[PDB]
Amino acid sequence: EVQLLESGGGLVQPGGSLRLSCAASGFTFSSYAMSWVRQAPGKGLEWVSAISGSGGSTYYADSVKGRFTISRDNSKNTLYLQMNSLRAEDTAVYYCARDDDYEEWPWYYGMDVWGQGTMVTVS
Amino acid sequence: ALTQPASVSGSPGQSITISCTGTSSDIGGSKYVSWYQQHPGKAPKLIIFDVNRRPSGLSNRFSASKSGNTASLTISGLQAEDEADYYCTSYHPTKTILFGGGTKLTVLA
Amino acid sequence: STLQKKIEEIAAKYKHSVVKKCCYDGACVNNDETCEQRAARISLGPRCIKAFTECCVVASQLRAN
Repeated sequence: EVQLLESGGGLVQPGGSLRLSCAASGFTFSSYAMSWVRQAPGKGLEWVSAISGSGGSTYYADSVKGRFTISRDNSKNTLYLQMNSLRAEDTAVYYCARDDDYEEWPWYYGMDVWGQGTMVTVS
Repeated sequence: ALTQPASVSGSPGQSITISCTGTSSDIGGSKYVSWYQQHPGKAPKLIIFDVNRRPSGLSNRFSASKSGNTASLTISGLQAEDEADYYCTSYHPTKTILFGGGTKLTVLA
Repeated sequence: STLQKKIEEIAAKYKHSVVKKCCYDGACVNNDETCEQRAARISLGPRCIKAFTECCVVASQLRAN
């Protein structure tokens, strides 16, 4: 029923730019916060960015603050990540995921739907 | 990051417990800690826990608990398909979302 | 199955998969214990208890018919 699918991944030179997108089906997109999470080859998961259902709140990891911009088009069930000033450290598989409401902490239940991942190589 | 052991292992039918330790600001402030399972070449998947108990008192295959700054995932009645990487996560008021470094679970003969 | 339809309708009101699962578990048949007895034992928080309870009570009412 619920599906997420990323696209926009590819090879890019350091200092370059790239735009990822994530399309969603099976749920009311605007009811859910969405996140981007990345995983470098053979490494662990690192949270990158999140955006509230309405788009009114955004959150970024320290390592991408000022370079990455998250957004969503609720009329098209689409999430975006604009990545600028890319460096080799940014090389990873990028996943979009459907997140829980951070306002529900201390009962935060995690990311319940994940895409397939798109590979970004900065070299 | 949250701290997990690098790897754990056991044989079919055994029970394994993976720990996850954070700070007072993340796991410490959480009443529930979420876990993910990642098979090789696949996206992570949220581990969904059963709320119903089995009639004999047999442990559920996947269960979790937490106390203070530490959380634990227990996998009992271990099966070959449980071979995977496991990640805990937590909300954090300034870092937003933290992950553990991951634990590789091997199912032996 | 109208039972399955009604339970899916209720679960559709809850957002997170964890909470939806709490509803489906609630609807599961148990003839040794009440919804209240089963719900007292839930460790996954108020959101889960709410869904579990609603689905448990509705499933019980339906099956009584």
